[PDB]
Amino acid sequence: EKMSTAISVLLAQAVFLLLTSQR
Amino acid sequence: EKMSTAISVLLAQAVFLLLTSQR
Amino acid sequence: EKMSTAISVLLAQAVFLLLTSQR
Amino acid sequence: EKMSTAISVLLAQAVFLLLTSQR
Amino acid sequence: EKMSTAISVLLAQAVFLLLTSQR
Repeated sequence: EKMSTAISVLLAQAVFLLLTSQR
Repeated sequence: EKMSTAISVLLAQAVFLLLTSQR
Repeated sequence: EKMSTAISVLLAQAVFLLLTSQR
Repeated sequence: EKMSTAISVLLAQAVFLLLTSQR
Repeated sequence: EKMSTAISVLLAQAVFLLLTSQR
């Protein structure tokens, strides 16, 4: 579950930069 | 699972402020 | 897992209204 | 877990049509 | 869980191309 929460976190920042460009 | 649902919740609000700027 | 799928569902509609405003 | 991955898939397409309108 | 993280990854890229068009 450790590497599983680390992989989901990566995609998390991927969505962050998303709102950054659209915002 | 407690801290796991608390970490996902944080990102949840992160997406909320997202629709706020785009909306 | 029941309340866990009910909490994720709530955020689900939260994203729905999101595409509604942006769409 | 079967119906759990089928419920998440539904929301998946819900987000797809989202990028479709915004794109 | 292996095929489960591979199915979620697919949708991941699905959201990526999303910010690409909107950005």
